[PDB]
Amino acid sequence: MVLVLDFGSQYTRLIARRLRELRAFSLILPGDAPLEEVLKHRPQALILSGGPRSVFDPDAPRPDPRLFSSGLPLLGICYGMQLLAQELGGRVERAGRAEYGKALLTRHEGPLFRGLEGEVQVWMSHQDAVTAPPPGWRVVAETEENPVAAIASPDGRAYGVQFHPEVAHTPKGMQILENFLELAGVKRDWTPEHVLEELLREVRERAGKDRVLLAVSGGVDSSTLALLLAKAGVDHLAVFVDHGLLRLGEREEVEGALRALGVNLLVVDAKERFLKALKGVEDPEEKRKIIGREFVAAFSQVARERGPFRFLAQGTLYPDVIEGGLPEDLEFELLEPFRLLFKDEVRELALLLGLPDTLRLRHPFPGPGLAVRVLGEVTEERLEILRRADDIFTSLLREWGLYEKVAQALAVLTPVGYVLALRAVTTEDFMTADWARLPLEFLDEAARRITRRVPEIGRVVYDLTSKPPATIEWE
Amino acid sequence: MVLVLDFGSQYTRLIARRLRELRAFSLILPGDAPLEEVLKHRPQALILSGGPRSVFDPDAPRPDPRLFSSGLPLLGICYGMQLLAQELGGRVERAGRAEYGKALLTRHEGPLFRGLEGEVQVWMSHQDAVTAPPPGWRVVAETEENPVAAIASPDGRAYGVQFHPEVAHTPKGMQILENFLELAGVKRDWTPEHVLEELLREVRERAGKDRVLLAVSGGVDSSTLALLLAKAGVDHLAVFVDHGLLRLGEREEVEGALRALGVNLLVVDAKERFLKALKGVEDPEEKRKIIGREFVAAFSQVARERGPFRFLAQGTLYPDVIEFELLEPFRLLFKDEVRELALLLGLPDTLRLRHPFPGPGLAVRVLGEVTEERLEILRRADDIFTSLLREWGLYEKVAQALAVLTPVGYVLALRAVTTEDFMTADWARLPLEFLDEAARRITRRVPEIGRVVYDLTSKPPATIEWE
Ligand SMILES: O=c1[nH]c(=O)c2[nH+]cn([C@@H]3O[C@H](COP(=O)(O)O)[C@@H](O)[C@H]3O)c2[nH]1
Ligand SMILES: O=c1[nH]c(=O)c2[nH+]cn([C@@H]3O[C@H](COP(=O)(O)O)[C@@H](O)[C@H]3O)c2[nH]1
Repeated sequence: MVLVLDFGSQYTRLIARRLRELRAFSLILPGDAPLEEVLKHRPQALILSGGPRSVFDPDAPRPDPRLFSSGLPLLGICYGMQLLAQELGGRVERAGRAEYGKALLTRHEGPLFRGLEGEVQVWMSHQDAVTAPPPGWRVVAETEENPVAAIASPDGRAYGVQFHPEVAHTPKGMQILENFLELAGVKRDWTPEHVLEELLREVRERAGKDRVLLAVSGGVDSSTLALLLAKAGVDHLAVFVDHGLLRLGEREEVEGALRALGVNLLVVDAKERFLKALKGVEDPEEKRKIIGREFVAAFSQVARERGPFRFLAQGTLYPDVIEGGLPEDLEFELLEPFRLLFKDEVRELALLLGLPDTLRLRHPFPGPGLAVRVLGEVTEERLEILRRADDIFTSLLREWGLYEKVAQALAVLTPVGYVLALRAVTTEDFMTADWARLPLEFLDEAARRITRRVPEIGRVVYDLTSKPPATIEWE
Repeated sequence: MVLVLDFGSQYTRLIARRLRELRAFSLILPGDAPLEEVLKHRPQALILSGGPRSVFDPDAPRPDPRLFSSGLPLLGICYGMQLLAQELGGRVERAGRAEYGKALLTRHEGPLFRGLEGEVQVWMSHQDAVTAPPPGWRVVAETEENPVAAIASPDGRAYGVQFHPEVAHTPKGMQILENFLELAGVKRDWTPEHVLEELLREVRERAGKDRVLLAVSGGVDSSTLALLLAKAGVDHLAVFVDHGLLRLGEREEVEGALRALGVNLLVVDAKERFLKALKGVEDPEEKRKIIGREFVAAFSQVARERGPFRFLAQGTLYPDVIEFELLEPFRLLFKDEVRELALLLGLPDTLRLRHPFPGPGLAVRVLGEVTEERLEILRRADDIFTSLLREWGLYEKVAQALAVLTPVGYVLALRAVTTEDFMTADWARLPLEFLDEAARRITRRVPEIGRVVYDLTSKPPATIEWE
């Protein structure tokens, strides 16, 4: 268990994910947290993230002084390296500006850097500088502008880096993090079989003879949660609400696979209800309000009729922890087996649970579905048009091997006569995303087939906007 | 002057243009024209185009038999090669279906294939087929499935080809047409100075000392016309009607260059008129109608307030051909040829190499009703797109670029195409890195634009403009 002490860096979650990609469990904890707190979990190592403020800024978070006196192997990143320096007898001074930049390490030596030969580009932090490492420590790295890009204690237990190894701009950062783990002798217990073993155990003990209620959307999160309950053999009822806003053929694909795998599934046909409720509504916020409201209604009705249900399982993920509404009279005990996992780790568990690639590798799709993909009132005719265009887009992407090369793809119908907007992005965290640069020949093919097979569509465009400044969905 | 006999081919205008590119004047005439009409222009050579209907089709166009016994060098293309066959003893039979196809000539010999070595890809017509050439002719070309790709007369003055040498899909087609002109001994009098001289003379005589009124829009066409009049010492009143729907700084660039060149220019401020007249209107149709009505009103008023004007000069072009006396000195030219004259008339590249811009201007580029605010948003986005295109050296690599403002809050659609004739058009495959730069610069510098989009639609099925 490696502890990530968060000092505000926008890459903190990233640090935690990289550790797991190196088969080490990672947990995040605010930087300024009592020593008893950071230790109560038995950290095998510690990592001090960076932060947007200078170590000179009084508002900037400070760790527990005792922290540096625990004997725990530790790595300091940017702000973290500077904290480590001044807090131990080294000298840090103001310099540069709070910004990043690519830089080549003109010197990189010692165990922290093995495997890294040739050019070693790093994503340097330009805010301040340690000009003197703690007395007795070694400067194991430099760039042209900074004679001290990394430091290490004489016993090889603590290290500091003036750059971000968890970021893509430091292509060899993973190896550096891997060297650190190897150095701190961190056990690599974070494997999928280990996770599965634990979750089944837990879910069985907790659920007991009782029955679990769960909502299923088609997404891989809830699907894997369903498979978990079934495989664990706990009594449960998975509820799939067909709001009639799903992609072409989605309901059948989902119901067929989950049932074949053994989940007690109940499909609710609420298409008419949702469409009715959505009549004349353009405001995307209102659409979501209405969708959320119709959904909690049909779901509660099911819970009551098929009840009682002692537990309500949810697919809460670690990102949710680190930051609809059921009727008050409906009381449930929460079962959240994935609360310490990242989305991709659940996709891995799905593999061990027997979920087929058809569903295990599909892209995320929103709760309000196609309703947020028609700019304007949602009508049955508009959905029929968007469903068709969307289907053709997804199929071409799969045909040309491009589907697995984007994090998400979608089509948006814009009434004029219709203009269809194709949209695909690349992202890890869905919180910053770049427009996907699909081949021009592919875009031409997608546009010709759409206007060809869906004559109501008179023009096709491709969204060139990243996030920031724009959202992934158009509304 | 080479004559093109039109038998219906969608590539007929292309044939005419290629010849000009080969410095030979060219004119088009219906394929079923009287021999007398065909010969009054004293053509040095004739070219029979292709056509959609079979030579067996009774309603299909027929030439004047005598035309084949006129002693003039001729080239029959597809449907044209068929006529050439049957009308002279050869045999032509039904085959395949009216469609085209790329094919390699398995053999190509003769002065018609002079210089076309290596492989020769042609765009073959699959509608019927010459199975036997006229007696005495030589099948100087073949393909895999078709033994008679091209035929040549024994006198080496007539030729037929089962492919379209005028289309890009026949890469070396221009060389074949060049070889035929050489054979035909065609003189190359189609040069810019000859055109300018001829045009200065005419304009001068036709107008004499009367008053000729012409409208300048900003387009290289109107501008060149204005410069032609001035250069010819003709008395004119160039009228530039600023409807307030132009591109950033367009008016200042046009009046400054035209005045500096000697054009008697009068710019009319009608910004308000057009703006007020367009309030609340969204129908693309109405906009154009409204804009047109307002322009005439504005133009008519100056025609009177400063009349009388015997002549009304217009920049009518050949493709067009294909209380006022009209003076159209360009009706036999293509736009590109007018750009060439504009060079000789000393027009600066800044206005001489600009992409076309519609009369309704930005009014047809606002998906919805036009307003001053929306216009300002669009004008700044449009400006940025143009500038980036010029900076990257892409502006000259596309036939037209434009931006459409879609009120949603605004989504902006970038749109560029490549075209020969604006009557077909492909969406321009701009570099991905470039579109990224364009999208970021726009949302950054024009905050009201929250999303930038790129149009992937060709013509057909869609129009170049969004309305
Ligand atoms: O379950 C959902 N209900 C919603 O209302 C919703 N809105 C956006 N999304 C998804 O979240 C990610 C980010 O989309 P945005 O950049 O537009 O916020 C993308 O993956 C979106 O598909 C939703 N998911
Ligand atoms: O003078 C003009 N007045 C107009 O109303 C107009 N509408 C379209 N265009 C131009 O004509 C070409 C083809 O545009 P479309 O494929 O949308 O018809 C393109 O070059 C268009 O810019 C216009 N020019």
